[PDB]
Amino acid sequence: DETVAEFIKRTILKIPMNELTTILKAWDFLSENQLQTVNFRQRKESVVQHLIHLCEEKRASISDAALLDIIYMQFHQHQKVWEVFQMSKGPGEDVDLFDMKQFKNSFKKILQRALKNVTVSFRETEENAVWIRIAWGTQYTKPNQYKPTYVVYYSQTPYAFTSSSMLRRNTPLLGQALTIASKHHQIVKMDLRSRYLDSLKAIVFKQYNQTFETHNMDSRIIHENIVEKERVQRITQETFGDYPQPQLEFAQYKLETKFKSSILAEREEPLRCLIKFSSPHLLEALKSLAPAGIADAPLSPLLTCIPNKRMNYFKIRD
Amino acid sequence: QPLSKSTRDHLQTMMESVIMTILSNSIKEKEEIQYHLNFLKKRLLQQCETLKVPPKKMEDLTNVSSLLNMERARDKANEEGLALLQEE
Amino acid sequence: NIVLPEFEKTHLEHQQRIESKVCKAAIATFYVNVKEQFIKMLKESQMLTNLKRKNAKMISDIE
Repeated sequence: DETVAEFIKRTILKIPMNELTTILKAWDFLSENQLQTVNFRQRKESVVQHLIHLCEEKRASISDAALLDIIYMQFHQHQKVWEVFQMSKGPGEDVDLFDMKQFKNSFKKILQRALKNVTVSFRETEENAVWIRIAWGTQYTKPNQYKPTYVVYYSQTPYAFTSSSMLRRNTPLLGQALTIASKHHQIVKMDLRSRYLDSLKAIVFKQYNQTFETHNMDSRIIHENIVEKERVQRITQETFGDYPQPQLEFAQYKLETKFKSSILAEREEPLRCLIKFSSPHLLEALKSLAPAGIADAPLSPLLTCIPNKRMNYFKIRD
Repeated sequence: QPLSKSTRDHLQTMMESVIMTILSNSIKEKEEIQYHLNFLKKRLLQQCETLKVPPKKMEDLTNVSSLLNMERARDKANEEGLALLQEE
Repeated sequence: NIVLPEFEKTHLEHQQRIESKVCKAAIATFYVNVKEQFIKMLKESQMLTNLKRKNAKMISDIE
């Protein structure tokens, strides 16, 4: 139909021209002999129109477009905000025997019996990763191809990543489907949201630190307070380590603590506050605060426990 | 309150169409019968203008069949979904 | 629903003037045609409104 062609055209237009050949090679839908016929030296619009002509000449379904969208999204994976989930199982359950076909069938059937019109697309890729693209819909509307939902699952692990696009009205349904298909008992949402998927992967699996130990100049200038400088350097090195820090860009704190300082001495109510830290590369600017003289030598634990406690949003009471 | 002009022009164009389709089969006594038809059509339009009816709101009638078909499809889909949910 | 009796008695208030057989036949034909059109239009309007409200009720119930 025309909707499929329009969706394919929009997807191709979204794809950059320099890496277009790689995307089409990875898609592996059109035959190889049909690729060299199109000249990529001309304008982008002419190439896009020619590819639309070729794909319309052949019988193209919506599955191919969904697979192309999945490939593009996993090649970019930085245009959306990702959230994490944690999954828990009973102590009396033995280790599960994971199977691809059973998981796919259960996940498809849960949504097919819950809703009526819904599109599901699967892609199994290396390091044991499963990408699921879901186009939502209901009984009285057709599935929407403009607001998809992306889910990344790791086999035999209690963690799953999701893209926060439109699931806010169907988040419990998605959680139930995930916890039923993979044979788990409870699902919870962790307070960890970020735009970089690799940083979340490193933090959740706590594999960001791989430093392992095994056996296998102007003397006329006098720097005073040198002992303080060496002490603060040692403290910073011990607290923040030496490994490259993961890349984060946001942190949020909520405070409900009392004010203690003559001033508001008789007040018995807390001082409600909300604080946001924003930076292109967090966890590295904070490392340079102590040497710059802006903060004290030992930083507050609320700022040096972001990767250890695996949280991004904090709430503090008295 | 008199009705809107949309239904008035709708009625007048249906009258024009029916007059044309009944005149297409006429062979004898051509011009006087169509003059009388136009006169009675104008008289009916005047009578409708002078009449009173509580107001009602809707849109153009050219999209009745498509809306009815999509409403039937939506009704069937909702009914089957509700039946499945109730059985579950 | 109120203009319908008026348009119904328009028939026999027009019958008292014309007397030609072919004109009478034509009058009756397009009169019954427009009456059928009016009835079908009103029924379609009512059932359209009923279907719309029923669809709204069912979508609310399923959600």
